[PDB]
Amino acid sequence: TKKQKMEVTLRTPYKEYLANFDGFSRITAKTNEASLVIQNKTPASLYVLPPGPLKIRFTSEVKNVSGDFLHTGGWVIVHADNTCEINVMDLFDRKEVRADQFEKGNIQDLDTLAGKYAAKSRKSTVRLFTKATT
Amino acid sequence: TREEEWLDKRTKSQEKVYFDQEDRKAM
Amino acid sequence: SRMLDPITIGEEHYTVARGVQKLLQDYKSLQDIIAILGVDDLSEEDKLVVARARKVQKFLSQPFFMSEVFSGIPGRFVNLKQNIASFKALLEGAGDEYPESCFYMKGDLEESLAAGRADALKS
Amino acid sequence: VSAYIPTNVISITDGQIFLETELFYKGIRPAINVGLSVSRVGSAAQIKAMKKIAGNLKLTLATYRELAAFSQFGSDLDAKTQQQLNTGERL
Amino acid sequence: QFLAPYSGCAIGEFFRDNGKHALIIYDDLSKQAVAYRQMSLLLRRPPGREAYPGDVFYLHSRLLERAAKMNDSLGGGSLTALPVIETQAGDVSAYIPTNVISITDGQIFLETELFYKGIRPAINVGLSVSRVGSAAQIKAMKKIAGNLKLTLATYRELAAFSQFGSDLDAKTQQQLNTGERL
Amino acid sequence: CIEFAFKKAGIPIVRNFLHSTEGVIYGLPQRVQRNLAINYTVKQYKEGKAVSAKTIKTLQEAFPSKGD
Amino acid sequence: ANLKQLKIRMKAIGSIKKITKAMKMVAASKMKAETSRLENGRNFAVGSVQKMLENESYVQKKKSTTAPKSTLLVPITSDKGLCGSVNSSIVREVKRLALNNRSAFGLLPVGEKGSSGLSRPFPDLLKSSIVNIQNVNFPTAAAIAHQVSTQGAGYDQVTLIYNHFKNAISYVVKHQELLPRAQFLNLFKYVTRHEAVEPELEYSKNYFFELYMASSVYNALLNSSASEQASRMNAMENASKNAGEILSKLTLDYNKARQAKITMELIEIISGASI
Repeated sequence: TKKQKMEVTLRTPYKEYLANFDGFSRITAKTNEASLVIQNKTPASLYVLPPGPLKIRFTSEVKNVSGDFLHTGGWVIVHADNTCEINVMDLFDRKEVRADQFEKGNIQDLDTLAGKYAAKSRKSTVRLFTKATT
Repeated sequence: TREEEWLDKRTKSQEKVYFDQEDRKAM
Repeated sequence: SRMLDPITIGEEHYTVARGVQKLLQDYKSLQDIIAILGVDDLSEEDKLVVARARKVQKFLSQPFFMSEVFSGIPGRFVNLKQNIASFKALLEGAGDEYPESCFYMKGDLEESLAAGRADALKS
Repeated sequence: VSAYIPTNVISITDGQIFLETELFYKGIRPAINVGLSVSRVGSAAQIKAMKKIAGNLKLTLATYRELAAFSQFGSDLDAKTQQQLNTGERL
Repeated sequence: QFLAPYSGCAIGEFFRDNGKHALIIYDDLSKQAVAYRQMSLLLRRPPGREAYPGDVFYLHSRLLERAAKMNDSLGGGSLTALPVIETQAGDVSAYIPTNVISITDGQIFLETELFYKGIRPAINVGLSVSRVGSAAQIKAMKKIAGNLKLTLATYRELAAFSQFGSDLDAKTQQQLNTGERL
Repeated sequence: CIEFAFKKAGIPIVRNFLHSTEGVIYGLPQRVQRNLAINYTVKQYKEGKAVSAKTIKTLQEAFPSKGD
Repeated sequence: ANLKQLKIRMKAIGSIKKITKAMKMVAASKMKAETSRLENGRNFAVGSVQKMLENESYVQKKKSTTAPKSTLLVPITSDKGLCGSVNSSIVREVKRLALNNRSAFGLLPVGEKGSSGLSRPFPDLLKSSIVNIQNVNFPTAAAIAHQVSTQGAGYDQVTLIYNHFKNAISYVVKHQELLPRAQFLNLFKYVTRHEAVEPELEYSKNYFFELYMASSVYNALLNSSASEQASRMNAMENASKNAGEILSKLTLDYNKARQAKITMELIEIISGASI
């Protein structure tokens, strides 16, 4: 029927960061086409986020989380009962980016129709991550 | 009722199988 | 028994005899590990030997007419033809599906099936 | 066999044939324990056609007795072990 | 072979009576009982357990009991005894071992397995015990000796899991490593 | 692109995230590195027919693709 | 009664109880990690696709509601032996559900014991299996979901059999039911309540299918892996218990035989001394 003001769930196969949270005020992420913003009363919709940045505002500071993360890829679903769930392969903070450590042996690729898109994504993240640090 | 023989055979059996494959790699 | 030989008795009786002896003998060689740990971790082919050995072991028991006061159940007289046929069907895997309890204190293999079949009907 | 009389006779005779009750009821008749049986004369008595085949026969049976335990272990079997296990079963 | 232990023991009493300290070591003490058993059986005396005479226990008692610590009045001398015994299958349940153990204060049990592993001297601290204990040790050893005994005691209990070092959780594999140093 | 990678090539989304991180696996902390690991075995099940070890996980090893 | 033989067999039981007692410690140590990993990865995106699909009203109106005639079974078992009775239970349940009707299940096993135990009863039915899993993680579970997806096109339904780790000492077999890709795509394309424009529906349908499959697979592995260490620890406890009882019983018989030995030898010495 209907749900409370809102609830967000950020989960990772190896750790759960927010089983259910309401203090947050807004969420912004980057999809394939463009950047979106999910907040209260956001209609129901599905999204698939590439390995980009995920920033979330907190009304009250939450411990062990900075609110600015870079995910490796995940699925997003906003249910009909005013509820959004974020599930990513893995999550980490920008402060642990450890930039300048890229291209350490995995530069080689195979010249195929699939390898072309494979490298395309890998290159996109490198260009993205460099900007994500800023 | 002989469990010592059971352990003894299990020892030689698994060791032989394990080292039998190692012999292939060594050759 | 010196009378146990293929030439004196029918060859069939000799085969059924060795089948039970080999079954229980193989099962006896595993009772040690079965005591330390259950038969769940035991191999499948070995579990079948253990499972079928229990059925034969329970079927060996039978009530005696003179011992009717001790146990309280009527004795049983098993003919030779029924004896060989009873164990022959059991070794083949006839009554393996039924519980080992239906073979306890039974005269003939067909009698145990009637009890085992009834135990499956009630449940 | 650790008794007094059997121990003495074993030390007096050349070879001894060990009979096992387990092997007997498992269908192995003659129930002969080749692992312990031994003869001083050895191949010196066998004929030429026998010594050649008798030598390899002992080695093959020796391996089979070892893999007997692994059969219980199961869960896998190498190609060669399957052959040696089967081959020994034929003997 | 039966008189040698008493003969040497008499030589030690000389130092004991004169206030001096002496040490007497009876090598192959078990053979003494065999020698006395030989004389007993050849004399057709009533044989007891393991063909030993009834007074086989008394044989060793009167011998070892002469090694003692005389008071300052007699001179303060002392006589330390160190009889040796050879166990066939490491079973102290035999006739002679039980006698010498019941008479002596403590026994230093040596294992053959430890010798093969390279623990030289192959002293089994588990069975080895001293009745005097810290009373004999010097003031410097008493302290460190107490803690040392406890560490080895806990290590032997955990030694059953030595092969499983990395599999077990922390705070236990470290204790195993420490015991290996001791 | 994530969409055409699956349209013009049989690249699943998971494989795309893997190839994406492939270039930055060393940049990410070791915590994430241990997570990005696929190593198992697949057998065609007769007594001893086949034994295949799946360890690459990026090429046509674990997530096959039409392009490969 | 030949004390030398009894003392040898007592030594064997002592080593078994020792190693059996040690494996129990490791069983508890590993169970701790699995429980820590399970609690952190559990309920990860589980039922999400199921919830929203249920929230999709227009989908339910047009949902093709039929009974799958042919399904695919993927049982989950441990590869290492001596882990407990959990493997026997899984292979037992699938055997019952399979022996009843044949040729209606693909039976792609998972785990050495699961596949090995079902090789002889069901030949020509199971063709491939997965074993020797180095570690449990979502990237790996996705690869497993892919293999099942390839083999699931032929069957109208897919289900996984595995142990549910409800308690450290209670593991109950639980089975999930998952529809194949073909049925999922046709059902998913009707999604209209939840907009999908950032990725187009043709792509979102296939991507969310993986999430729907991997989530169930990844969740099952954790439950089974945790039940393995839990069932293993209990097995070693029961095994070590039985090992100790038998070892103590033989000790009594060893002492009894020791007394008889002294009595036998002592009578011989007296018999010779009598004359």
